[PDB]
Amino acid sequence: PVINSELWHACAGPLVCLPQVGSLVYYFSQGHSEQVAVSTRRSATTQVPNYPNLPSQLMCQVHNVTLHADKDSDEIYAQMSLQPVHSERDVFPVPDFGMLRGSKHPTEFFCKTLTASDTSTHGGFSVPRRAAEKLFPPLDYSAQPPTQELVVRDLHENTWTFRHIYRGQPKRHLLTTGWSLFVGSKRLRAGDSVLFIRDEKSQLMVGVRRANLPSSVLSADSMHIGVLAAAAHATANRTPFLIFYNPRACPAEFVIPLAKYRKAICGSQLSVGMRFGMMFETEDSGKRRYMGTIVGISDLDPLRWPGSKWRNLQVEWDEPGCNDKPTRVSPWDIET
Amino acid sequence: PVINSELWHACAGPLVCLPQVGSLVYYFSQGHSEQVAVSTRRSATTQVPNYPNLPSQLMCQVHNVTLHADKDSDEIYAQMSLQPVHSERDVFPVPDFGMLRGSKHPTEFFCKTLTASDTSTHGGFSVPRRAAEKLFPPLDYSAQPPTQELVVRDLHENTWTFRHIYRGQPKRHLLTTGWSLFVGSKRLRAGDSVLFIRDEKSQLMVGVRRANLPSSVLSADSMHIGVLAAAAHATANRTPFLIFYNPRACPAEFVIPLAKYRKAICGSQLSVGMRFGMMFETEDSGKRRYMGTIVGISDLDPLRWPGSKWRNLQVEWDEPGCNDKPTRVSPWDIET
Ligand SMILES: [Cl-]
Ligand SMILES: [Cl-]
Ligand SMILES: [Cl-]
Ligand SMILES: [Cl-]
Repeated sequence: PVINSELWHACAGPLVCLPQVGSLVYYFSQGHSEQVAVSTRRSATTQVPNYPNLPSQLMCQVHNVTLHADKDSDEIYAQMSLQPVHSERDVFPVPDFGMLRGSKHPTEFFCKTLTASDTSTHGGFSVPRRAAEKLFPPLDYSAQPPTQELVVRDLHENTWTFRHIYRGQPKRHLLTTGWSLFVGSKRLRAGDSVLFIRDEKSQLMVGVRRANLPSSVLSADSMHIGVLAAAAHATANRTPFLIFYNPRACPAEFVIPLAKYRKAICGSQLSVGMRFGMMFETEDSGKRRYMGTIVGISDLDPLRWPGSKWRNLQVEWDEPGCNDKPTRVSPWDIET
Repeated sequence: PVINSELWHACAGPLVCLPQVGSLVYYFSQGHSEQVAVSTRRSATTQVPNYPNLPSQLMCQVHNVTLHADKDSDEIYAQMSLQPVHSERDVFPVPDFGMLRGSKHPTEFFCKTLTASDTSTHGGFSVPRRAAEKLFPPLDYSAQPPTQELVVRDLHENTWTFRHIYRGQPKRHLLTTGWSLFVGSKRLRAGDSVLFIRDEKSQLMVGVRRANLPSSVLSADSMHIGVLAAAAHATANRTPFLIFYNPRACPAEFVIPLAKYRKAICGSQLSVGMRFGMMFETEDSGKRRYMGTIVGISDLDPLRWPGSKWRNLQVEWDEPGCNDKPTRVSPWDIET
């Protein structure tokens, strides 16, 4: 049974764009370690060894990309198989990878943070008008309650019926019967998000994000050492290595399409003082451009990773707000 | 709040004997990988790199041993901090480690596989006579039901009262009220084991073993590579590295006290044709000696680990039974 790519993408976030299979990429060991530190709640220790043969940006070809979701937690991540390429001799032509499909977000969707009344025993889930009119089939507004049943599929192949009703003073679109069963069964709370989409097959699907336990196989350090050693050993032998990317836990993508890297680096010219826009995901899974200024250009970590493009742009924001946005970003993160 | 060492040891198994803090040990990277393969359901890949500086038996000093248990699963394991020592200069004297306590099993205990009637809504838990008389306070056998309430502590600091009753035709010691609450709350099934002990403080405690989900942080390979790289990097720098040992999942101890290694190796003399006894844990957490014959003495893995003492004795058993016992063992596993 095959995992729904679009719902996976809706859940992943609007800015998530995965490398295509068969494509060249740059793999940034520092970005990898960052994702591991999040998962490990502890940062990459000072001791992790030197790998002289492992560059800060390792050109690979994508052997495979697969999409995963956990049925109890709703954790999602992609597994990518990357082979480092040192010359054209290391590069499988793209046809050798068979037919590929795009990694696309659904164009019809909505996403909402759950309120307290979305999760209360009575009250139901309130749907915004435009979302109900775009995503649900049209109601018979002459019915004494206008109402219908929606059959919705989740990312784990389970089906759920929700009663969709239009009532109240003022009238509101609500999901009632079956909604509280979903909330109960999945242990959703206020603060979590729920998303509805139509996929390419016009299937009505539903996805979940959860707001805000250590491994007892390997120490945090060994996991951090293993990240580095697997890449260094793959580089030496030109063998495939498998990375995981969790787009809800990962602070920044660390597998960067060559085309994206080139547009940002090779052609461009960046300076301290420069103005720039960076896209951020918004609460309803939209995108919003935030402006700032480059205030420095320098190595994130001059000792371990000299000259690394990873997070080498020190930036300040026009609207810092709660000091939400990162103080360092990478050249491929900005537009101008 | 401090984890009960004896109950931890009762749960761990009768043959489990951990290295003392401050002590010298040999660390067997191959044994480590074996434990990781169990946890990973996939074995150490062919590709894991050569580490010329990492010997098959790495002398370390034990910096620390701590005991852990998971409250939902009842998984238990120990974390050991090991520093490789290359000369006497690398060795902290033992007093520098402060007061140490022994790692001892409780002398008063019992363990039972749960039956179907141990887990049925009625029926209760049947306790063997000798176990009830040794572990529970004496009953008033003149009472119309002889009965008492036992206050029992689990490994996670939770308290449980069980009603202990003596009734039936024939009379049986049973745990009734509160037992089914325990079974329900902990999701125990027939096949799982339950253990009761008195600790050093004469506290009545209860432990659980369960009969018969992959990491999405790091690939199986990287975890296997990390095991090797952490040890090799600790060896080069003489720095501490932290290993986990799960005694219910680990096929053989891979951190071997120097004293145990020496008795088995340095003094001894082993031959093909030789008879030997090896201890195995029994169902009621007793120990049973099994006899066999050494049928070969040779490297487990001559290519990657030449001359390694790890699982270098090929053995046949007097009673193979279901082909339960390992076909290779290590010199420190046998007596003669
Ligand atoms: Cl490095
Ligand atoms: Cl380039
Ligand atoms: Cl090796
Ligand atoms: Cl020795």
